[PDB]
Amino acid sequence: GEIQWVKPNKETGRLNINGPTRTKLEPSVFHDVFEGNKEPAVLHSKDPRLEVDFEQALFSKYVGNTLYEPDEYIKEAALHYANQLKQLDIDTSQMSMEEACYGTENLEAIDLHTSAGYPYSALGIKKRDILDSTTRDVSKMKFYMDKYGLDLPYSTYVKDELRSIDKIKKGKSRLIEASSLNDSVYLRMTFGHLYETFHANPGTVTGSAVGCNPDTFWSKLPILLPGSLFAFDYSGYDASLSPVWFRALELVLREIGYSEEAVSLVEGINHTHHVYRNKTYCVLGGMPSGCSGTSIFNSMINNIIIRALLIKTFKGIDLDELNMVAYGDDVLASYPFPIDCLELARTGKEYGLTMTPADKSPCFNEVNWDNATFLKRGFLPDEQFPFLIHPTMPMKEIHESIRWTKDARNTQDHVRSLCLLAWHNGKQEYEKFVSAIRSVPVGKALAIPNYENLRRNWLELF
RNA sequence: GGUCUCUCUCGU
RNA sequence: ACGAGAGAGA
Ligand SMILES: Nc1ccn([C@@H]2O[C@H](COP(=O)(O)OP(=O)(O)OP(=O)(O)O)[C@@H](O)[C@H]2O)c(=O)n1
Ligand SMILES: [Mg+2]
Ligand SMILES: [Mg+2]
Ligand SMILES: [Zn+2]
Repeated sequence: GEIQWVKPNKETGRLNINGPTRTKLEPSVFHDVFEGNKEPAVLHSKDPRLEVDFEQALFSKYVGNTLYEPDEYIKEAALHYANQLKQLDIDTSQMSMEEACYGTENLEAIDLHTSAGYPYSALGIKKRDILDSTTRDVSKMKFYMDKYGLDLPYSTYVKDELRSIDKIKKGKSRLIEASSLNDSVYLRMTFGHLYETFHANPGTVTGSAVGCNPDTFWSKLPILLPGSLFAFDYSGYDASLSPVWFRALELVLREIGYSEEAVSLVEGINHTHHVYRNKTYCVLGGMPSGCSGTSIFNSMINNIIIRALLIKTFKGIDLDELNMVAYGDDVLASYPFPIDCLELARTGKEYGLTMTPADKSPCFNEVNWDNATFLKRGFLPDEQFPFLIHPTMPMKEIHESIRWTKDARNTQDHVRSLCLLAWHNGKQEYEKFVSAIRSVPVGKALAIPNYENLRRNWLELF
């Protein structure tokens, strides 16, 4: 991805979009009980913690575009992936606006607790003023689609979240592109059935982990992914995507049966307009992260990416022996022979992609179940039943979360959630985490889950 | 102050 | 089942 132009809002006639500049994150009562190295991300340009210009740091992620049209590796890759998807028999028919707005069994309803985007957000119009859970009224929605139409600009806000100190010093906060409700609706109508299929089928046919539940999914993955593991990270995936991957996405969609009107919508996320503050800017390439389908399309593109890299980097690849599961840019994959990722990475560079050793190691090492991670979790066989696999969120990560809150009112819920993540690491580590939580007055006021209950509730899932 | 997923909690 | 809230992940 690459910023094509920037114009003031006077010149484009776009309403300014300003977001908050103060973090809602405050240190929790456990801040000094656990060690951690993250803080609230830089939200404002005059943040004393800065060491670089903010805005230039924020937008440096648009590293530019290499390929615009599919070469022959990418084509072959798209087709292999699309043929794989066909057995799922995705219903390419348009989803009704009522189902799109208000949801189904395999698609959650549009979030009514979340902004409505351009232009409503500047007009004081919330999602709740157009949609109603109980009514399932679609009438005002239709009315607004007509008034403001589609392809409305994304609103750019900075994400309020904890970031490692290095990224705070270097102003590398993340940006989210707040969709217009109109585009969300329309994209859900076009692909809601695809969404439903993906959510209902995490695994190696979708090649996706969206919809997965780590407690139960981590036990399938060594069966789903037989042979030699490989994995890596992308640096700035969404923005690093060149238009070719959107061309590629299109070919997959066509091949599984989408109408050209349906397929045409891809170009409207490949080429987007964004309002950040008082300006309008144009982005060519790059997933507008915040659009409907972000996760699924990233996952799909990722599947295309992996195949294309493999048959370009190596001789005699059999794509049919490829297994992979993607969650956006997060990948875990296997093949009957070990795959050298340093070379995949060299090839990816030519495509504008930046690929780094699993977990930000210094170098590309062997990936095995003992050191693999996916969705930040490790893989740890249960000592009693070794075919049942724990997803292990590292305690260091759990320590970062607990040291802050955005509202201490919900402390109880927060610590409980962490415990649900922590116990997988084992009895000894878990009680250590609990005893440290207990070491402080608020901590002694909290209901903390009993370990063996957690374990036995885990086992009962199977 | 986005798209989504998973899980938990509290209600009726 | 329907409502509200939270955490986590991409
Ligand atoms: N809160 C998030 C996090 C991630 N993503 C999507 O998932 C991809 C991968 O996210 P991640 O690997 O966690 O971050 P990067 O964007 O690769 O890294 P950076 O922090 O450098 O931007 C992104 O490209 C983005 O499209 C997202 O939509 N929302
Ligand atoms: Mg990445
Ligand atoms: Mg990973
Ligand atoms: Zn443009």
